[PDB]
Amino acid sequence: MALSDTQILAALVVALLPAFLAFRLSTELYK
Amino acid sequence: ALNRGDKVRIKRTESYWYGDVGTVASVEKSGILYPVIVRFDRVNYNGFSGSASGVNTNNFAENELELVQ
Amino acid sequence: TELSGQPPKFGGSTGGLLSKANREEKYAITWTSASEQVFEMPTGGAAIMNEGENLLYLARKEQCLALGTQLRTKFKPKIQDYKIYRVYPSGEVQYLHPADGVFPEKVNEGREAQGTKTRRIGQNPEPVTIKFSGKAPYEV
Amino acid sequence: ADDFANLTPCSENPAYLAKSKNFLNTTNDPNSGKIRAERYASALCGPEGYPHLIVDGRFTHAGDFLIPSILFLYIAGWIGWVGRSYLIEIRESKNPEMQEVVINVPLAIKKMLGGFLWPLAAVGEYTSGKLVMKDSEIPTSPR
Amino acid sequence: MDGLKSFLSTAPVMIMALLTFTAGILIEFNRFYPDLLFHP
Amino acid sequence: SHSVKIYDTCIGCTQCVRACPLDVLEMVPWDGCKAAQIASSPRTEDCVGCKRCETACPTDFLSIRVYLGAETTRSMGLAY
Amino acid sequence: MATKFPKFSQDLAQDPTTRRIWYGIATAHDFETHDGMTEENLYQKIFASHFGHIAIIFLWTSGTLFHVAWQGNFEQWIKDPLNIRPIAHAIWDPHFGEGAVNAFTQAGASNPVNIAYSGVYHWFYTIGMTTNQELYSGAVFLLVLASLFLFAGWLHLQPKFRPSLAWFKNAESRLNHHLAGLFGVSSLAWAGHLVHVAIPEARGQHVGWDNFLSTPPHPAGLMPFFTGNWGVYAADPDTAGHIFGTSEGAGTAILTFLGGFHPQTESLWLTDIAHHHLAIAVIFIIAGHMYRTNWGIGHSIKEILNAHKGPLTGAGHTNLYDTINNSLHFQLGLALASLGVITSLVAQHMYSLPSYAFIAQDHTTQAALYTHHQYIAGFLMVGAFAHGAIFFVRDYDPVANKDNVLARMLEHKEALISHLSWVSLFLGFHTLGLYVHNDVVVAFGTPEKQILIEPVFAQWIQATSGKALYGFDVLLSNPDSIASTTGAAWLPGWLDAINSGTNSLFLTIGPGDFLVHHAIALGLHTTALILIKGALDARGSKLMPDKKDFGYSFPCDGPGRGGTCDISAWDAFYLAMFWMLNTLGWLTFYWHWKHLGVWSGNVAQFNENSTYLMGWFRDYLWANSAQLINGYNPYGVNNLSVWAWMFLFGHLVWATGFMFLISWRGYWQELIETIVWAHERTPLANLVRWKDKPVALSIVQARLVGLAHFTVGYVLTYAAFLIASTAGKFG
Amino acid sequence: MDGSYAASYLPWILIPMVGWLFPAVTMGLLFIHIESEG
Ligand code: CLA
Ligand code: CLA
Ligand code: CLA
Ligand SMILES: CCCCCCCCCCCCCCCC(=O)OC[C@H](COP(=O)(O)OC[C@@H](O)CO)OC(=O)CCCCCCCCCCCCCCC
Ligand SMILES: CCCCCCCCCCCCCCCC(=O)OC[C@H](COP(=O)(O)OC[C@@H](O)CO)OC(=O)CCCCCCCCCCCCCCC
Ligand SMILES: CC1=C(/C=C/C(C)=C\C=C\C(C)=C\C=C\C=C(C)\C=C\C=C(C)\C=C\C2=C(C)C(=O)CCC2(C)C)C(C)(C)CCC1
Ligand SMILES: CC1=C(/C=C/C(C)=C\C=C/C(C)=C\C=C\C=C(C)\C=C\C=C(C)\C=C\C2=C(C)CCCC2(C)C)C(C)(C)CCC1
Ligand SMILES: CC1=C(/C=C/C(C)=C\C=C\C(C)=C\C=C\C=C(C)\C=C/C=C(C)/C=C/C2=C(C)CCCC2(C)C)C(C)(C)CCC1
Ligand code: SF4
Ligand code: SF4
Ligand SMILES: [Ca+2]
Ligand SMILES: [Cl-]
Repeated sequence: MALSDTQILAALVVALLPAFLAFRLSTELYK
Repeated sequence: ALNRGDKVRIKRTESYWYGDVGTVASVEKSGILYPVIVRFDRVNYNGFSGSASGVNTNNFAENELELVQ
Repeated sequence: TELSGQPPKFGGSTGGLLSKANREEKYAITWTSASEQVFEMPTGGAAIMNEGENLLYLARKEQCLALGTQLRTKFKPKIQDYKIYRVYPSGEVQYLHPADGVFPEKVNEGREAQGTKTRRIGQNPEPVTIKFSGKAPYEV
Repeated sequence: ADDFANLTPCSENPAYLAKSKNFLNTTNDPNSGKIRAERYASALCGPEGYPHLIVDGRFTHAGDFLIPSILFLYIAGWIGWVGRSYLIEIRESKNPEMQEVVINVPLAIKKMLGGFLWPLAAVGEYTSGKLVMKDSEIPTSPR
Repeated sequence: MDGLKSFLSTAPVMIMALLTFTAGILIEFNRFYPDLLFHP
Repeated sequence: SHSVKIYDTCIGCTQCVRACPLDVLEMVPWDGCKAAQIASSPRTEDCVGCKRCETACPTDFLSIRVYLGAETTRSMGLAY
Repeated sequence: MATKFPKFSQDLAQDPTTRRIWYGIATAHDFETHDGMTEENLYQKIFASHFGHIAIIFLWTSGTLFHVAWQGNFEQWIKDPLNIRPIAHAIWDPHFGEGAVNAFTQAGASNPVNIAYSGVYHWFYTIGMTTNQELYSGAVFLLVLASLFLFAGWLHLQPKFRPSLAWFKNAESRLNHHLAGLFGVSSLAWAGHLVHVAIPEARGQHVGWDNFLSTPPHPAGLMPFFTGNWGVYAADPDTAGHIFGTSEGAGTAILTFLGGFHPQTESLWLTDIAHHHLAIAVIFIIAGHMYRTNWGIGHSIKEILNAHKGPLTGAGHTNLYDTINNSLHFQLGLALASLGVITSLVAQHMYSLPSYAFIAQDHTTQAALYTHHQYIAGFLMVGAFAHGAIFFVRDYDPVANKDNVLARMLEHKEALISHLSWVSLFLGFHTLGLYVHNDVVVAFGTPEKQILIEPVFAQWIQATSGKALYGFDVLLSNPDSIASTTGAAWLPGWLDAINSGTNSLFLTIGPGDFLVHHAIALGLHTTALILIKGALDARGSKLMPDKKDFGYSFPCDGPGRGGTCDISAWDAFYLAMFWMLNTLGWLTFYWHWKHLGVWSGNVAQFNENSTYLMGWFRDYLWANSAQLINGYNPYGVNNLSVWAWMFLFGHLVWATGFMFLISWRGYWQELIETIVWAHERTPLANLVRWKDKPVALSIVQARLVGLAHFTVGYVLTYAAFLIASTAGKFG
Repeated sequence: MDGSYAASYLPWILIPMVGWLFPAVTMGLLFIHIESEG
């Protein structure tokens, strides 16, 4: 098929999680 | 104990003539840490870039010399 | 105290002091001259030193020392009484050269020995033996 | 029997024959192309028509590499040995350096002429001479 | 004089002389016996 | 700033002090060589790192060594 | 006073110039030199950095999968893989004009798009993925995987979960878990995936998360694996007429070993791949039981290394456990050398024995893969030798390693360096002489006097693997040989694939291959000579007998003692980079010209013209460029516009690197001083003043920047040429 | 510029954001951090 319109803008919310965790890891490694 | 004319090998590791052979020119009196004057045939590296030769004399100690003849 | 001497006769140049002299630091060279002479400016071009006392402000210490070497190596009556100071924006003056009134080329009593290692060059400690410290072979 | 099945002798290769019919004259000899076409028909050729050389080591192709190798080894040993013995004899002339810049012509020629026996003098110096030097008597750098 | 011979015996003169002599040797060898790719 | 160290292989020929363009080095009394003197580096904060003192040194490998460290206005040789 | 950044270096934070900025970026990862670094904190920070890096790899892979699913034609590509070109992702660039839009609406796309060139389509297809939703769920799951590793890296920096130094220095247990668990169990799981999904999907049997528990991959269950009759699993392998994705020619086998190539896809059989993975899994699990941990039984690396004494060597390998286990540069250099070797190995084995369906036909993707992985391998090798030199500078202990192998390697370093010099001079002298002879011979209208020497040894090696073209009849090329009459199920397919001149397996070589392999030998010898001379003199030489006191990277030691430019081991790395790039250039030139000849069937051009260098100059470089340099011209734009523009971009970057490489600092510092004067004296601009004093780039920084531009340009321009030529010719 | 793929409005605003807003913000933050304290 073709990827759903609602499907493309659903992976971005899931990507918000590794974004938060990479932010946390960066800030912790800066210490 | 070394005298003038003593062919000797340098043991200073960092020396340019470490393993090379040099002839003793004079030994300064006691007190000095490196009195044994050794002249060499192969000039070292001293001199500004592009210069001709180098220095062919240096002062060592008795402990830094191995005696030949 | 207060540095004295007439400024050398100079028409000006673009190589002199910049904002550093007033924001950060500056340097001064004083010297007495047996006659009105022409010398070379470390910042480019020729200048005329007055007979008597001369005070000149320069941006860097190496410039004053270059002027001193020129005074002591390029003139018939060698100028060697020159003094080099460091001036701060608060007007403070720190005497610099020659440190103890005697040139550092020749030995003089009263001087301590700093940076002197009792060992040989090739007797420095191996770096692995001092690793994870804030020191280098030439510091311990 | 069927070794080197990818190659065929230049005489049996048609491309080589066609090209050798029009080989170019090298020197003033108008038969230089003809004699080259006759000399290269001996070796093995490829599909294009140019000869391939075989350094496999077999003595059927001993001229492809073995004989030039032997010749160059002899001549280069000659050069190296005469130069080395010239430098060593120079070593004992009080001023060796300016004789290394300004070439002592008679000594150099005497060393050069007596170079046809380099492969024997080499083992002569190796057996109990000065060819190889002890490591501890050679200047080195810090480790 | 002696200095003329010493000049004729310098490093560049001797090296160019030997190079020219060897050049002549090889050029004549390939002139009379050319296209010697391999030994029969 | 840069570090300028002096070692016991010093012969006291005063050449490195004469070669210094920023008055970093001094000749202090010593008792380890004939000249009865040794080199010192009191004014290291004015060292730029031009290695001239090493260039003018005669000992087999230098007795005076310059190690380039934290750069500043004085070490970078800035007139601005 | 302090300028805060960088927090890990007050010597930099108190720099009042722009250097403070640059060096702050250049020394951030060098944790060993951070102010007050301890070994334990070093290891823990490295652990968290590893976690972050694994998350980054997972995120990049998820990006590949997601963009292929979203903006690709994977499902359309499966319908006709040999004609439909795979697309990486769509373009969205406001700079584009109508010509560019029309040129990049390609491969049956309704919008501008770039066509994929990494062979990831063939990968995903041979793996068993057949829809877009599978790629999508994979991308999302990999997002979650990156999240897991990011949280793990965050957790391992907390005082409640910080691994201690002794835990990091447990070599035995780590080797056990990596050999048995990381390597073996993973190849086991990949074999299980190939058996359950890849092979059934190759035969038209859909296996997803909705049915994999119900349908067994073999008509027999696990009892033939349980009992011992494993030949049940060989059953009826896929016939030589199996069409991929369908049931025609399909069988029930899950573990075979017929060797050769799938007749349609022209790749290795999936059953043989899964069988290979199973065998390697067993081997690795066996390996992962060698070193003791907490049950007394097992080996200790230190005792094994200590036991290997000897007469002529001396101390042998004594104390090498502590030598390698306490130096991270040693471990990193070992890892980098091994990984570069095996990356070059992957490159050599993927073009010759491909493993993804229909990727042998996609010539551009294969060229790009070979070039990419050979470049990665070159970088890894240079880095390995750099870290060896760094170990010598920072971590080498002469008393704990006295008279051992390391100390002896250092003790005769002059012999090693001088003999590398001899072999390099030898190779270069003679290879360049032969090339120039061939050039001068072809030039004068007498191409018959070229020195063509047959690569006899390598042709003989090919024959030992069953190659009968050269008529060697040796070992597996001889049917009467013992090695050829053993009854091995892999002999027929192997001989059929190696004796059919239709693929890329053991390509026929002429004298040109001989010449270029000697060029490759020169390149390797010279690059390794640079690197080894740098590592062995890193601790010192006769110019700097105390070079270890100054560190791995320093500008120089001044003009004194004759001049000391490029003295440090870092300068040896920077020198060796040029020769490594040149070696990879020779590699890729040879590979690409020979493969273009092979793909066009006109191998005569390469076999007849690769002997003289003008052949390479006009028949390879000049010729295959004709398409590229017309991606845009006074007449319009085709699909090679980006590649031509990037070709010229790489040229520009390369020359800009030349700029930093030839001209050295002081000139620029004086120029910058005049510009500073200008700014301080120009009105209105005097309202503004710099926070950091402008200064010229440092010497080492200038080498690094010139080399960075050189390498960027090298890679980009050669990639543009490779892609554009192979894609406009279609092989 | 267009796109038959779903959510083709996303690159419309996402390309300027990755190319203008994100770089300006990151460069401004890093510039303030470089020149902090004094
Ligand atoms: C079985 C238990 C186990 C397992 C699963 C792991 C797993 C891992 N450890 Mg760990 N560890 C363990 C126990 C274990 N550890 C123990 C007991 C100790 C000692 C007490 C350690 C201490 C330790 C340290 C200190 C570190 C690790 C690190 C790592 C990671 C290695 C780097 C990496 O991710 O690349 C993955 C590598 C592979 C998958 C192997 C690939 C095989 C090679 C490369 C060839 C490739 C084959 C194939 C063709 C490739 C596929 C290509 C594809 C595109 C088609 C890895 C995921 C490192 C890390 O990253 O920290 C998180 C690290 O620093 N471990
Ligand atoms: C085409 C460019 C080029 C050439 C010819 C060379 C040449 C050489 N490099 Mg080099 N290199 C290059 C590029 C080049 N480099 C670049 C861009 C870099 C980065 C800066 C380096 C950095 C580098 C390093 C770090 C090292 C070398 C080394 C070497 C030498 C190794 C010996 C060899 O390879 O075989 C043999 C030699 C050749 C093929 C070239 C000479 C052949 C000539 C044509 C012979 C004829 C001489 C001629 C007749 C003399 C008379 C001339 C007269 C008319 C005036 C060699 C002489 C290594 C070395 O020194 O090995 C010991 C070494 O360590 N190179
Ligand atoms: C490293 C992986 C990666 C890469 C290289 C790309 C590449 C690209 N993407 Mg994509 N994207 C990715 C992952 C990736 N994507 C993932 C996982 C998703 C689903 C969440 C998306 C969803 C997405 C959308 C909706 C769009 C793009 C678009 C684009 C293009 C412009 C960038 C942009 O505007 O969007 C920015 C990207 C995001 C907002 C998603 C975040 C990317 C991942 C989750 C994080 C990557 C972090 C990684 C470590 C890189 C850090 C930098 C590095 C130096 C450490 C570009 C070619 C645009 C396009 O279609 O071009 C025409 C666009 O419309 N991407
Ligand atoms: C297409 C033509 C190519 C044009 C390129 C021009 C290059 C210009 C380079 C600038 C420097 C030139 C000035 C050199 C003068 C100069 O000072 O150069 C710079 C360099 C100086 O080095 P130093 O600073 O260390 O020298 C100081 C010493 O005097 C110490 O006392 O000298 C050398 O290069 C030595 C190499 C000589 C090479 C000897 C070979 C002799 C060749 C014989 C044949 C001559 C040709 C005949 C005519 C056909
Ligand atoms: C094929 C590569 C093309 C040329 C590359 C250069 C080759 C180097 C050969 C030069 C002569 C070496 C001088 C040895 C100097 C020497 O004899 O040392 C003395 C040493 C005596 O060792 P021990 O009896 O003490 O052995 C006990 C050990 O446990 C401790 O080292 O001899 C040997 O180790 C055995 C033969 C030397 C093996 C040298 C390895 C050289 C590598 C050759 C290729 C390795 C391939 C490995 C594949 C698994
Ligand atoms: C109860 C239990 C058992 C039953 C287990 C059952 C019932 C199922 C086992 C399932 C397993 C063990 C699944 C393993 C799955 C791993 C998967 C699915 C994927 C890993 C993928 C990675 C890491 C990255 C993949 C990538 C992505 C995502 C792509 O899309 C492209 C390729 C690549 C880039 C590689 C048995 C009786 C057996 C033993 C006794 C215990
Ligand atoms: C034949 C053959 C071949 C080859 C083989 C081989 C591999 C060989 C080798 C060899 C070797 C492995 C060697 C080594 C060695 C060592 C040494 C050590 C030597 C040298 C020495 C010396 C001591 C010298 C001296 C001299 C002289 C005598 C003369 C000149 C001068 C000089 C001084 C140089 C080929 C395949 C190609 C082809 C076929 C067969
Ligand atoms: C500097 C240094 C370092 C580094 C080093 C390096 C970098 C090295 C290298 C290198 C390399 C990278 C090497 C490799 C090699 C090789 C080998 C090891 C071989 C193998 C072999 C064999 C034995 C094979 C066999 C076979 C064949 C022939 C075919 C068929 C199959 C078989 C298997 C049978 C370190 C850190 C460590 C330490 C410190 C110092
Ligand atoms: S130049 Fe060297 S030996 Fe002479 S005084 Fe200075 S440090 Fe001592
Ligand atoms: S590096 Fe320059 S300024 Fe510093 S002590 Fe040596 S000569 Fe003087
Ligand atoms: Ca499926
Ligand atoms: Cl154009």
